[PDB]
Amino acid sequence: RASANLAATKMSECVLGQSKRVDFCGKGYHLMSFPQSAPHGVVFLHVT
Amino acid sequence: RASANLAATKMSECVLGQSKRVDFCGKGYHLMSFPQSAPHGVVFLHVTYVPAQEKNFTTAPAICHDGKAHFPREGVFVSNGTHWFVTQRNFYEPQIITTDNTFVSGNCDVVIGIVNNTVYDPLQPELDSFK
Amino acid sequence: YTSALLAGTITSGWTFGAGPALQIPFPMQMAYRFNGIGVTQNVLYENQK
Amino acid sequence: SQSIIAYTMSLGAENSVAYSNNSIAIPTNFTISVTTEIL
Amino acid sequence: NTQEVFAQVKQIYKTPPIKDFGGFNFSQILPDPSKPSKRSPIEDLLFN
Ligand SMILES: *[C@@H]1O[C@H](CO)[C@@H](O)[C@H](O)[C@H]1NC(C)=O
Ligand SMILES: *[C@@H]1O[C@H](CO)[C@@H](O)[C@H](O)[C@H]1NC(C)=O
Ligand SMILES: *[C@@H]1O[C@H](CO)[C@@H](O)[C@H](O)[C@H]1NC(C)=O
Repeated sequence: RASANLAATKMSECVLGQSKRVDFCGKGYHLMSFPQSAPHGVVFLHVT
Repeated sequence: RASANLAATKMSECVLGQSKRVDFCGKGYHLMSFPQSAPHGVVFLHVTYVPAQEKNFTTAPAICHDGKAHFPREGVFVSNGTHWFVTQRNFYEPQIITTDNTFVSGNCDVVIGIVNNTVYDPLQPELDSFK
Repeated sequence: YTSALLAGTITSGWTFGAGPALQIPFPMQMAYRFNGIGVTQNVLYENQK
Repeated sequence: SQSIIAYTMSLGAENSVAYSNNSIAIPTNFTISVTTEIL
Repeated sequence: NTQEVFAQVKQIYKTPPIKDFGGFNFSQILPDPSKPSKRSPIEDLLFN
């Protein structure tokens, strides 16, 4: 559940907008993100 | 305890200041917040900002005026069918395209899809009125 | 839901996440994202392909 | 005439937006909303 | 947890059939309509 809350925060900030927190959405200056479904999980592709 | 730490961070960010994290202080653009106390709990009221009444516009990224590409400073070029205007990104408000509203960068053959128009500075009519 | 999220991202920018979905051309969106990181947008329009 | 029904979930309303390479939607009005949240 | 990490939007969108994206090519994360599971091939590698 703790990891899922982290995932929901990442989906709400990295995908739906552009965060200025450094290294929250991967290494480098964050541009955007795309989500992909996975068995029991999610996979983010961060574009930086 | 995990919930309590989350609520503490919510108060320390959404209430004592303005946060830019989307959907951290409620759904929309966050403006401000108020707390209220409940038996063994806290209830926030987020005051947020949501736009409506959108319209259709034709756009262009840059303007080649005298062989030089003008780029808008803060906002976007729009065209309503006949003229061109600069506006900001979240409220429709047209203005005449000025030297104050754009800036010059490079040559207008590289950028894809530029649109020919005119750029009004106030300085040529200022000089020519005295002339 | 994943396909819906990708559709909203690639056609609307971040504006659908706070209200009604607005279309916007995609490299214009990329220009705004460079303006988010302190890079002036004319860097993009010279170097798109 | 009341009874119990079973159904496949509807996720939400389908909404297709007219994308182009040269079209922008700009809002004109705005509303201030207050939402509650309980922890 | 699954609902709060995924159910974040209240209209289901769709990309237009034309792909005039100025040169970007999202062919690997877009869904593929030639499969019974309308998934991107990245999702197919993840599931395999
Ligand atoms: C913009 O124009 C297109 C076609 O011209 C139309 O389908 C669409 O509904 C218009 N946008 C709005 C917000 O009405
Ligand atoms: C937008 O797409 C149309 C498709 O007919 C194309 O003719 C036009 O050149 C494109 N716009 C730009 C600025 O390239
Ligand atoms: C996108 O890339 C794939 C991988 O090579 C290619 O098969 C496809 O034709 C490309 N799509 C476009 C529109 O260029």
